[PDB]
Amino acid sequence: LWPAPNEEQVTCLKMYFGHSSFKPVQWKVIHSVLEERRDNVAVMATGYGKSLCFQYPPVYVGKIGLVISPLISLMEDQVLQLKMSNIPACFLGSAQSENVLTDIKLGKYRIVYVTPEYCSGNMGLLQQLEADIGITLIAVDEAHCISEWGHDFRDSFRKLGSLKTALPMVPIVALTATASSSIREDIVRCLNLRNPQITCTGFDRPNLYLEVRRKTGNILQDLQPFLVKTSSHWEFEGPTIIYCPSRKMTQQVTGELRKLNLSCGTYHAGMSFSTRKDIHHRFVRDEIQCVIATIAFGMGINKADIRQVIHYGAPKDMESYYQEIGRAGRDGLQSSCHVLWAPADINLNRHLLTEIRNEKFRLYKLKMMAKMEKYLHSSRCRRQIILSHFEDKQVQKASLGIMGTEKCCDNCRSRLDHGGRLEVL
Ligand SMILES: Nc1ncnc2c1ncn2[C@@H]1O[C@H](COP(=O)(O)OP(=O)(O)O)[C@@H](O)[C@H]1O
Ligand SMILES: [Cl-]
Repeated sequence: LWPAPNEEQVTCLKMYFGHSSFKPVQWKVIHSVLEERRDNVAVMATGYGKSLCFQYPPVYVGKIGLVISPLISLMEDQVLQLKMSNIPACFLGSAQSENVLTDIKLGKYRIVYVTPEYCSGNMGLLQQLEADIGITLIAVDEAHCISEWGHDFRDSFRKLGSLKTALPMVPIVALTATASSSIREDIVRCLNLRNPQITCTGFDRPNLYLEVRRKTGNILQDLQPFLVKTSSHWEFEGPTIIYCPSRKMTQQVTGELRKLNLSCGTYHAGMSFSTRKDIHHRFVRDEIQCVIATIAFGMGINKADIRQVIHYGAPKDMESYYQEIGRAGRDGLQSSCHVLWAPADINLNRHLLTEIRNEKFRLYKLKMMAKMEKYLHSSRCRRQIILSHFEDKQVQKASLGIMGTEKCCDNCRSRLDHGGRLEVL
């Protein structure tokens, strides 16, 4: 099996990350990378704690961890989070001053974030860091982008195959969002991984109740059920994210909420570092109750006690949907995730697909639209449908205790209300 962490390892976790213990799969990955120096492909679900797997090992041994990712604003967010935890880190690119390069060469930075493009164009730097400081691990986030069948293919990822040539002694952790075998096979081949440890957290978030409801024709009438009149004003029942498919719909939703004097903020791709910091401050401290968002990552919506998620409009696809609802209930307490949709929603509109150029991509949008619509229309357990997608296999109901109970999803709750059976075994 896997040996337990030692005292020094647990002390370092507490000192720098604020956690009393590792989660099981975090430990499997960290032990494998840190103590067995083994390549890893790790599938980690929402809010499990994926970042610890590449941030912890270089902090523990005092060397460099290289993190490769296309998501620049997210890397900036992570650098700030690390700095606030007394861990030095930086985002290294072309614009960087000469002096930051010398600081990295002297080992100032425990975690170095780079884009795929920067990484591919500076292998000599990495070899110098490897020889002078030592690289504990290379983390490739979004590693599915190196696959054509990963549907987010990035040509910038193709040249990551040189990593194992240039740095044969350095273990690579590849992080991906589903347990798909065809994606895993492409990651292993394109990253030249050697006998990697494969791990999967599984995907369930049992404290997230799932519900789907049709739009009624007016924004306030749609959102009213989620509101409570505390004497003198309206409020959401608790902290809420409303996901919208476009900035235009975001502005529509925001205008209606301001008719009720509800405190809210918006959250979009492209917001400055200072803007994302300010939203993070206001949301965490509950100075705004609701964030209306067109993106599902970044510090702005990083809050432990989000009680309600509302998709205002059909979600884009199962993967975006899962990541979006996963921002809810990070504290483990009960939360709800509601989709409000109509057949006319833009994410269900096949007539918008006629003008996209790539046939293989358009067939994917078609299949994903079809899958999302089938989910939204279903009378069956919502949680089973989602879990089956991410496991890449039919998940059977009652492989999990939440499934089939009143808190599982609207369709399970309805079947129980209509004299259904409660699966004592
Ligand atoms: N070992 C741990 N014990 C408790 N909480 C943890 C642990 N590791 C990570 N977390 C928490 O998990 C949450 C999600 O971490 P994050 O890096 O956002 O995960 P992801 O990016 O996988 O959603 C954060 O609240 C983080 O503090
Ligand atoms: Cl829509």
